[PDB]
Amino acid sequence: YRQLRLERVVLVGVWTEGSAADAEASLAELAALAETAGSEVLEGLIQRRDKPDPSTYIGSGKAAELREVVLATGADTVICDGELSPAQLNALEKAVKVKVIDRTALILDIFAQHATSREGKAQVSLAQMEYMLPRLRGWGESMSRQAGGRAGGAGGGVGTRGPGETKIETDRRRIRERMAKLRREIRDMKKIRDTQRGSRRRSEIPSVAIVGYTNAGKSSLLNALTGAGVLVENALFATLEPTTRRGEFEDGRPFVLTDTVGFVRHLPTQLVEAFRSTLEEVVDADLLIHVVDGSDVNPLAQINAVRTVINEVVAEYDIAPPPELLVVNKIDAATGVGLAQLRRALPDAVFVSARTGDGLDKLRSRMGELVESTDATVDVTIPYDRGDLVARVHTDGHVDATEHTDAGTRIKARVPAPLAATLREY
Amino acid sequence: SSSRNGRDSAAQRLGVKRFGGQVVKAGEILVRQRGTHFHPGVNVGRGGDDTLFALAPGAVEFGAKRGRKTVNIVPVARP
RNA sequence: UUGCCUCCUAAAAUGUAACGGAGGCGCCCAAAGGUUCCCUCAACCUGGACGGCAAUCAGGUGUUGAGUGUAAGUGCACAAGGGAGCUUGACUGCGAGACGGACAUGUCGAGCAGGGACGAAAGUCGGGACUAGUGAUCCGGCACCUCUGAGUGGAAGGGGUGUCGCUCAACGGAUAAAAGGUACCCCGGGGAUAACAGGCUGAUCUUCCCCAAGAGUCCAUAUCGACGGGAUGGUUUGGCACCUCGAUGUCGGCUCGUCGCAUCCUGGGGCUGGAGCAGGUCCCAAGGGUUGGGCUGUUCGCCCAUUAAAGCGGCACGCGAGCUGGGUUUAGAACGUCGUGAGACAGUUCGGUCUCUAUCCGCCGCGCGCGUCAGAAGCUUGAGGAAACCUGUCCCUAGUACGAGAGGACCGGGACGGACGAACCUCUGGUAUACCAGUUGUCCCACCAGGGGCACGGCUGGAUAGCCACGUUCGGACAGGAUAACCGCUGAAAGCAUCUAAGCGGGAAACCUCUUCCAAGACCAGGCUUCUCACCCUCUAGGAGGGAUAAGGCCCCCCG
RNA sequence: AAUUCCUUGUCGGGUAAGUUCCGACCUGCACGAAUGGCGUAACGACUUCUCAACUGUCUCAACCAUAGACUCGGCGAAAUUGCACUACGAGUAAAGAUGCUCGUUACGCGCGGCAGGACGAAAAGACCCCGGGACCUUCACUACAACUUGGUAUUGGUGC
RNA sequence: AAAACACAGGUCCGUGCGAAGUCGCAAGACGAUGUAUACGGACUGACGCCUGCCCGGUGCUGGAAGGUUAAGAGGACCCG
RNA sequence: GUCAGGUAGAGAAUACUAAGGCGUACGAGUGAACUAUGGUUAAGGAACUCGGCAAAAUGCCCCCGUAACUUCGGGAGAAG
RNA sequence: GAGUGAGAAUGCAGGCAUGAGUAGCGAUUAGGCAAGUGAGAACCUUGCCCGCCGAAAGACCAAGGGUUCCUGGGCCAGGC
RNA sequence: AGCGAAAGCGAGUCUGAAUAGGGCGUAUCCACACAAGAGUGUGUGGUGUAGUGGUGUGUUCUGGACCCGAAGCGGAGUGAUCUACCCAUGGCCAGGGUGAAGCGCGGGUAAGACCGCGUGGAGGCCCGAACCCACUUAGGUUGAAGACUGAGGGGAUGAGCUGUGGGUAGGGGUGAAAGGCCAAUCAAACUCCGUGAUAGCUGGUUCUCCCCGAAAUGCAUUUAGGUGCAGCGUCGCAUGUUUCUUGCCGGAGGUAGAGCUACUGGAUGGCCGAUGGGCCCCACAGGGUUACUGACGUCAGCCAAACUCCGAAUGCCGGUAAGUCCAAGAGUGCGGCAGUGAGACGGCGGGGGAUAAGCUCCGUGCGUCGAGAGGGAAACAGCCCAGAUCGCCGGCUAAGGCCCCUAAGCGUGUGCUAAGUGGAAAAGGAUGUGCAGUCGCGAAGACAACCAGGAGGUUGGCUUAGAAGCAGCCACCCUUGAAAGAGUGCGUAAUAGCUCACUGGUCAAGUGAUUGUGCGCCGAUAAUGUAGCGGGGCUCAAGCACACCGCCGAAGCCGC
Repeated sequence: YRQLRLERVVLVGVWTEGSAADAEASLAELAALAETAGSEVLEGLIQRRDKPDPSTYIGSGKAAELREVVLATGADTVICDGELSPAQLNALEKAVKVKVIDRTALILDIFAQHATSREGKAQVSLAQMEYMLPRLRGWGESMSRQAGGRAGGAGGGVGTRGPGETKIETDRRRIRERMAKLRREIRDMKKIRDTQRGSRRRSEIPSVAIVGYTNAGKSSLLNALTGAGVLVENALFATLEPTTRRGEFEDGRPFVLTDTVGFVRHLPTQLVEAFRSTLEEVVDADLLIHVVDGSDVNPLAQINAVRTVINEVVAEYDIAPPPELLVVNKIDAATGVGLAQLRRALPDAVFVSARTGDGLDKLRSRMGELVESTDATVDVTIPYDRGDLVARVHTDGHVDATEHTDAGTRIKARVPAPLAATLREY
Repeated sequence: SSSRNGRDSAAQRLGVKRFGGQVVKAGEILVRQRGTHFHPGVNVGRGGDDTLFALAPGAVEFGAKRGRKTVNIVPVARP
């Protein structure tokens, strides 16, 4: 990918759904995304439009005022709060004579610049190749000044000229072959991703997947609960790959905490099909931890966006994760006084600051009931000579305290079914 | 989409023309320069274009006054 | 972009290109010129009413960092830098010498006279500190002339001196006066110059590798390997234009293949987060195979079924003197867009002649002559090649090992199969142009009956042979040896250890045999046997030239 | 959409599969009402698809008769030709070698066939470019035709 | 060989009669031995529902009160 | 341009034939490959293919019956 | 004093080579036999069979060609 | 007899106020003098002035202008027998189907409308011959045919086809319009004529010998493949070392290099560090802690084509001395005559590029080819040696070679090589050897090995499911100093085992790490067939490094 000069940006949108408050929230979200990507928001405006214009996405008068304001502000970058077409952007650029992009372009740029591993780097690269695929003919610069780019001649018999297919068709063929190879690669690495956790889910153990829109967890909850410090940030879309740890109850059974990358509303429908890591992880997860901010202007918007994405993937993959418990964190920030408004209709709203915080005792005590569904529930009496009667009765996972007796000891705890099925004797 | 440069000026033939220990006639253009990079010594005058030209026959020599390099024309002293 | 000026590029004289790097000019000054004289800034401290830190004035500290009308460079503090008085040399006639120089241009000039200016009185001034601020020639304007005046006198007109008229800016300025289309195209040229391919480089691309931050429920290396770095191949996009424009026919498809392994399966190994089954990686391994269709010309790709697979690539993006022409890529036509329009689309849609008797090599067979040391024949070895090499399902082993269980083996055998190839016609089936039969029309055999010629053998139902596949039989091996990956034994160098340095070994569809075929033109021209093995004339005996000859072969003849 | 580059727009039909096709939604790059807009019965050697039968188009090809081809006899050309008792691999070369270097292979001469090459034959490349043309277009220049206005001779006379 | 052309049906423009248009330097001719229900030119192309707005620019038609404008009447001044 | 027979045929098409005219001008063999023309083909019937290109199939006369649509004519020889 | 020197201009005219004794010998009718002329016969003649056309490959005209029509002689040229 | 434009003058004249500067002639020279020597002038007396007409040669002017070659322009005419349309007059369209108006009957409705009933045989009607076209397909595609045939195909009573005879004729015709056709050609026909059109373009240009011998550069160009001039070549005329090389001497440079406290810029870390913010008392009085920021300074260390306090080597200009001096066949000036004005590669400094390209543009008294043979390079223009007058059956040599091809050595000695490296190659790793130094131990037998050594409170640590030497943890001042540590790593979840920082008796030299000295390994890896020494072969060197001996080696030198 290619990164150019930033920090001089304008924002254009059309408010065709929701209310003025929602349009403003979308504008603010775009502003925050641009800020994180490394831009300085100068002016962002929304037009009350039923549907975007098929020429400039804004309209003639809107484009005029945008030209005026951008010329006065000395910026050269425009950002549309949506998914514009090559036709839209061609006019939107011819009207201003400065670079133009949209929110999906911004998100692909930030993903590309935040990518950590070759895996995600290739995923994001494929996303941007497939977004730029339509602009072969749509690339007016590629298909302009091209008089005589090929052999515009014919004849009966010997021609000797070998553009047997239109130059544009050859370009389409080559880019299609490149994209096919990349798709084959991203499908191939499915097996690599699988074998990486192959050991996991073989020895069945509860898996709690931490889900949340972007800027919700940013691995902060992971670092706070498990105790393992990983890349945690207040910026957006910082955790680019998942990570599991050992955190659990006092019980020896591990509760593998599955990290999840953020999910921004209104995805560009290019990563939801490429970045399969988190999707597969939530598919195979046993419990779900839904992260929410208690000081946001509309937490319910993100809540339902996440719920919708989850339901879509669930119906797509033929699964059903019943356990779905939410948690309204970011209350220690004290930046939201709608705490009563949230609590009057949303239980399990424990409080943790944006980056730090505590008070997850109630969280854990309420979450355990949904994962501590073991079937052991077997007691036994070990005889005088314990000897080797310590292997899986004490040196195991979910092992509990018990009483003591002269004839060895009455172990009133629970022994795992697969580990110790019948080895014990009452 | 081009280059903004590509043109210069015909290089005027600057540079000292007659060197030390060289017989010179009266009026010969000793040195052509732009700044007074060679102040006019004795029997040598500075023209309009800051150039050095002899005034009397003889041979050219290069000398230095206080913080300046100049040219002089020593006579011939014919036998 | 086209002229001119400045620096670098530019390689310490000059000069020096690039569609190389940064900029300026097509001026402004009647004072910003000439001369006489005077003075020295930029910055800093001590004081403020502003006056900011900083507007003015003093003391200084301060030696060129300010400023030089205009870009930059060269110079200027001795001043070209700042201030002031007078003045107009911002002259006339010239001007030895010159620099630069294709030519035309351009630039400097001591010094003489006239009449000046400034200075005390020598002295300086023929514009601007220099380098750009401009345009030749022709043809005409304007003023002066002590030039000429088509017989004379004049006058007109001509001549000269001074000077004016061009973004002639494509700026050495072909006209005083000039824009486009050609896919209707034509002609002379070019591989000096493109599209296709070939060639060079490998930016781009493909396959990796190099230390490893982190991921991988702990753990960097079981598996990924970020940031960065080093390469291989030249199959993509590419860059150069080196052969080809007195033609190298261009994509896909079809036929045919040959080759590399960077291996899709099949075959051998190590690690695995390999309990078993399942699998995942990396090493060796190119012998064989690697499906059939819908879509679109499509290569690709998606989808439906399978199987082990439906591998990637080169060979002019293999193959058009082998084929089709789907669209590419002519002439027709229309839609949307651009052009006022001819026309264009680097958009879409319909339709649009695909030539050639194989000379040489090349390849598949076929022969004739000669050779393999008397002339022949029979049977063969085999130097060397060629052909082929695929594999699935199920039963037992064994519900056995393993695994609490779910599930479920390895190695072994046994049967049946998919594709491919060879052979054959006994079976099935196809074909059958003199077979048999039924039959339509017509004409003929005098005529009825019975027959024949023609009509695709007239048509129709059969049809032996031959040929053939849809049919039948068979092959893919078992076995030996040396190895690749890998696995071990004795063992010092290095009293130990070590798969290695000397050795011994196991080790795969790879390799050589084993299978089939060709094969002594295998010039090392082969081996074992059998057949007549004998004779005459000429040059003048030295080897030859003829003669009929032996076995045998051939010719012709009946033939397959 | 003969109009849509994105684009195989999205949904529903057709097949097991539909970048072609039909019905819809419409975000019409770049529909549009006499350069006519939307339908339209019949018609079309126009284009696109779908269905029944049909069949060697195909799985997958086989056999048979003719003109051929081939043998024989007769008559008897041509396009092409610098040459010749014209091999292959690796190369090197004007970068693709029968003709050059190293090696491998090959008895002399033909017959029938296959078409990889001899950058094979034919057409001094229609393509691209340079120069010359040609034809056509126009708010390129300069002219003319044609049309158009006035003066002027034909053309003269009485009044205000 | 077609979707292109033509086509019957439409609309507009011009033509008042040796009409316009066309051939022709001209004569003359076709137009037409016709006469606006005709002829010529332009576009569209049976038939049904219809052709929405705009005369800004260029064309076409027609104009009065004005401005520019060649040829000729003109005969001041100057000069030879 | 004029004659236009006989049979079946609706027919000047088609098949064979009347009179008439020709075997027309390189031939003889030969089951090579392969090409043109035909012919035939098991089982499936377009799976080849760009595309049913070609090839194949119905085809004639008489009876019934004949759709949406339609300008009321047609579609239509529908189809069966 | 020269029309003064060829090896080339895809040069020009004449004669010749290889390709080569190869292709080809001009359709969807087809010939055969006996005899004869002849020295020489597949193609000539006669006889006898078979086949082809028979809204013609028959018959008669126009234009077109112009002596080809027939009799008698010839086979150097032409009939592939 | 020349000067100016001219009048006009005259060896002077023009410019000119100028008897003063210049331009032009007084052919040219000799001697004399006078000022000067600023480049010499002025004069005086003598020599005195060479052009023109034929003629050849070489060029150039106008004519065709060395020859061939277009497309096309214009004048005059020929074409409508093909084809387009039209006009006059004839002809043709087999056969089978459909039923419109029209006409009379009835039901019908006051009456109409309509419904049928029979005749009717039209319609740019239907099927389909002749006929006219050419939609598909196969053939043909040096054909039978310069446009056809076999099969199918459309119309086939009309806008029909066709005969006969006429008209429309080239900037014109005609055109159901396709840039169609107009006699096999039509984006402007055909034949003659201008005409031998023109070509900045292609091709060709014929006998010999001798001498000399280029450039592909600069400038300008409606110019970039052309052309003028310049340079370079050649012949003549004159100068005759003035050329060139070397030495010495006098010179300016600002490049390479180098520096930044010497200017301008970028920037590596420290020192005091105000200047501002925090909090500061929230008073703006008022005191500074200050991870903040701390200028300018300062310590050290850098970098730059458009920075230079400095600054070379070459190069260059000049003076001088020699050298070559039977010749470099030098330089300079003037003519006769061109080509040249597409360069390429190699070394060097560069630009563009990715500091890639056999890439492109540059400078290089640098080279070669170009224009150049010979030997080495495998063949190979740009590489190395070397510039071919000819012959020789002579020799010595350069580069390169010396096992066979292939001429010369399987040379002599000292070492390395294990990889066939040699006889491709990177980042990286690495107990190979060749060889330098160096470490505490240390010929006490060092060290290894055999060795008695198996929980010290040793189940502590954080803790109690045990923390069971021992999951792991932050410490080992721990010894009759024996060779063991709250025992760490091999293992035990728990014991249990034994190594590890470590050992007495056996008593027999190594033990780590550098230079890695040069050589080695891999890394290493495309497709027709060894294919990365020419091959065979080579380590019993025929490989590598160093010494010495020789020999072959060309068209070079020498000998005749």
